Amino acid sequence: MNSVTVSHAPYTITYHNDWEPVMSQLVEFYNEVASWLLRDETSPIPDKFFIQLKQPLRNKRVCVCGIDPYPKDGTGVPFESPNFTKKSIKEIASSISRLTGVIDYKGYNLNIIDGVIPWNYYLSCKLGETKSHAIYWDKISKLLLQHITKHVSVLYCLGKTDFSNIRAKLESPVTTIVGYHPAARDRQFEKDRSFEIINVLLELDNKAPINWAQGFIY
Amino acid sequence: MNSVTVSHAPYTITYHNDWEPVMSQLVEFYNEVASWLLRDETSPIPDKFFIQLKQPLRNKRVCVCGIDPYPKDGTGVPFESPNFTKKSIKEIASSISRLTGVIDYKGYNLNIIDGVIPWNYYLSCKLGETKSHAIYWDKISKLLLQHITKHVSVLYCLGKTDFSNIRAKLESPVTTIVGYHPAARDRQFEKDRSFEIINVLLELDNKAPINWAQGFIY
Repeated sequence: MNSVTVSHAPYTITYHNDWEPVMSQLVEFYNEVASWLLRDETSPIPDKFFIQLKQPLRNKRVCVCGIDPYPKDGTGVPFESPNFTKKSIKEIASSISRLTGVIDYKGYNLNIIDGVIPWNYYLSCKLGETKSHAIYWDKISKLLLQHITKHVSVLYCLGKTDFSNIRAKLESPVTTIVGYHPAARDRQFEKDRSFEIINVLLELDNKAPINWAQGFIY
Repeated sequence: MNSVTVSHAPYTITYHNDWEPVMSQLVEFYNEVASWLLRDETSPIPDKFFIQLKQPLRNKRVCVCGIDPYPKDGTGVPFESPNFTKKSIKEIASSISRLTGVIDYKGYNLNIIDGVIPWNYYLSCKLGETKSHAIYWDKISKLLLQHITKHVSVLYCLGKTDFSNIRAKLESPVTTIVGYHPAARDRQFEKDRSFEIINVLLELDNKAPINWAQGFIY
């Protein structure tokens, strides 16, 4: 329910209390960097950069992480495609379809699953250009994900090349799976079994499995 | 297939070629520590410290790991007991018995199972005293276990407090199960299902499951 003020837009970052220990450095890092990322039209729009910090962490046990938001139409919620038009979320839905048995669905959202926090490593990109805002988010991205890894039990990063070394230089002993990106060659995400692997790993850490079918929209 | 020399007992170390990239550093690290180890009566006897290094690595997909050798009668082969007298191995055998359904047996050896390498983290202890040579093996143990984790896909560690922060310094993408010690109180190892979970993880990673009944001696 709290909010701190930055000096570049969105000027205000409203956050859940679970994010308090980090919010201080976020202001320092953001004010040093914002002017570069605000130069271009961004995905998402700046008023949506940080709306994911409204999500509690205490109840989360898995983090599903992609490298940066969609090249276009980023909503401020990682992976979200309201009208179910984006490939990655469509492919994620297909895997969960073949796992759970649900075939009749109109959409899928990772932001409505208990114990799961969808996350973008970088929080913005120049419109239509993936990873364009990497060097700008660099410090912030490390800062924020480290805080997430203090709460979650399993970190699931999508993209072998994307999360190549970043997961190792993250500096946490959190169980991590680096699976294929939904856009990978030779149907590698379709063969990918990470969602099944997550639930097995969670049982080892004495945590309840993720009900992946909860993301479905009818 | 080859052999290297050291300044202290056992003076000669025969190793499988899969260990080669690590043998150079082993000789160096051993030469600066051996005197601490050979000062006491050790389990196993110095001529048996490295006999597990004759085991190949490429064909191994599971590592079953204990903290150090048996307080007494250590053979150099981790977990092994010639006359089936040791508590750890008998409890391990009982666990495998209740899974596979095999009821009649005279012994059990983890060394004779395809795709499994039994491993003692520290390679010796002062006769009778568990974990007494921990700091002397530290550098070597980390070195060797990291080389092991570059081959196997699931690392199974037995002992909750023993492997607490030895998991925290993972520095490896390897799936790690830290299960109960066979000698744990209140029948915790009997209820422990890690042996089942290993094959489930192996099947998810697209690897041949472990046939555990190969360990039996009749």
